[PDB]
Amino acid sequence: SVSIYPSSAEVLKACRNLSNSSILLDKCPPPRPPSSPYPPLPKDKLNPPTPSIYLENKRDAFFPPLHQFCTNPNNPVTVIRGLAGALKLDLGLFSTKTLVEANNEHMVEVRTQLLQPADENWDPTGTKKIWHCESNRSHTTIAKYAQYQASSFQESLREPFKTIKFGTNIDLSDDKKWKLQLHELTKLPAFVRVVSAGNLLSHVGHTILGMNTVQLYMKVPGSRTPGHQENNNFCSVNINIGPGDCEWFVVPEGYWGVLNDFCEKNNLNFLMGSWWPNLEDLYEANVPVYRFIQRPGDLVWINAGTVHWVQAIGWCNNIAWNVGPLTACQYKLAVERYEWNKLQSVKSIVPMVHLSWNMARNIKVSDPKLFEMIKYCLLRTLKQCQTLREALIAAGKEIIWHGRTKEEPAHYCSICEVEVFDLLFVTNESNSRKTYIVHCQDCARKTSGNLENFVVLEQYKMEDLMQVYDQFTLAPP
Ligand SMILES: O=C(O)c1ccc(O)c2ncccc12
Ligand SMILES: [Mn+2]
Ligand SMILES: [Zn+2]
Repeated sequence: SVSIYPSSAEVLKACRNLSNSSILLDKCPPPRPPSSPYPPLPKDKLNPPTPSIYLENKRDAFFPPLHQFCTNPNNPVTVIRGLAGALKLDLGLFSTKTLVEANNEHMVEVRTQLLQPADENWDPTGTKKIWHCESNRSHTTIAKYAQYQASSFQESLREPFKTIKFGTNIDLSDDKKWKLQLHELTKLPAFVRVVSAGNLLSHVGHTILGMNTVQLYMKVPGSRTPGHQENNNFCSVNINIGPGDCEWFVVPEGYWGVLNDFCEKNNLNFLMGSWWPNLEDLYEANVPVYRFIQRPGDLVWINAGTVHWVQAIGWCNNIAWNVGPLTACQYKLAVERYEWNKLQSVKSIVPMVHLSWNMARNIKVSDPKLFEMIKYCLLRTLKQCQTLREALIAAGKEIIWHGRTKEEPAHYCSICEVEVFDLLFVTNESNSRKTYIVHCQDCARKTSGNLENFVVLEQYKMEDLMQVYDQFTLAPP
């Protein structure tokens, strides 16, 4: 166990001395979208079968190799067949009828869409296949969406596209409204649980809605979730409640640069836009597509960075959340997309700096590659904080001890939405109002070169950070 990182004292001494030798190369290669993977795949390998686990007994679910099979980078997606039945999960707790009985006034975000044929997406005139996926936002209650979902089923029983409505992003975070639902999910094995010691998102220290909390989706046939990677490339878990089936389309992480280019050529934003890929385009470009059906009770594991899009075939509900395996692969993909998001001016829903410092306090990391990635992160941010701190003092500006409360979330810049760690810039008016509306350093200087209109709040004792950094060391196996 040879340590390759400077001590916190050494970092601090190097930040004071403004001649000397360097600690590290501050410059760093900026992120970019990858080129199409090498080696390329021939046409006969562009429709690969889906990695599948066939569960029969509760015991099968707790088999340790299941974990490694799902996180294997070579498996972009895994369908765990018969999960609900092997664990005797009561999916009825998530039926529309049960949900209405429990919280009939609960909010539902509604996406109004066009009912498209099979795997295709046509412009609204039925004239040509396009990538843009019309999906307009409104809001309703569980009671009113339940009513639509049920009558929709009745019209079909009886006997230029039809408009449909998709009930999405239903917040199941409140354990006093959903106690029975959330308790049922504690029956799952650790590696897919919402909360776990082995789940990086359980170390964020606060709620990230829909990632470390459960979301529900209420669907009618044709309800589409457009193409996306998960927030900061975290893995995802999804269970179909039924009674109908869902159809999944999946592209390996390695190809997201190719899909980003398809989005740009089609005048769409990869990260933030609404797009449904044309499968003939993907085929022509040698992009492999995993396509499969998720039945009621089947669990779908979306591996880190997997590009995917989904549509209901029948009437069904789904539940979903994110997990973060404690692996070098997952941490690396999360930090890369954290960096890419900054370049793109897209908010990182997972505050990777805040989270890395929490990981360093709480987790004994025994894998060298993961450990080095985390400590490198601590080093870069520790150095950034002490460098900023020095420049402020040397400029006469004062640093107000602000501290932070139990579970205080990470703060972001109200202008560019970057994470702002440790040193917060707020205007004097937002200071007194205790709206504490945070800016990053760059956005503050844009409105006040000398920071006259700004106070600087400090969240952590530098000595606290220096100690967490020095006590984060490679754990024994
Ligand atoms: O509609 C779904 O079942 C779904 C499946 C997989 C996902 O990653 C989602 N992300 C956001 C909203 C819905 C979904
Ligand atoms: Mn998703
Ligand atoms: Zn900013």
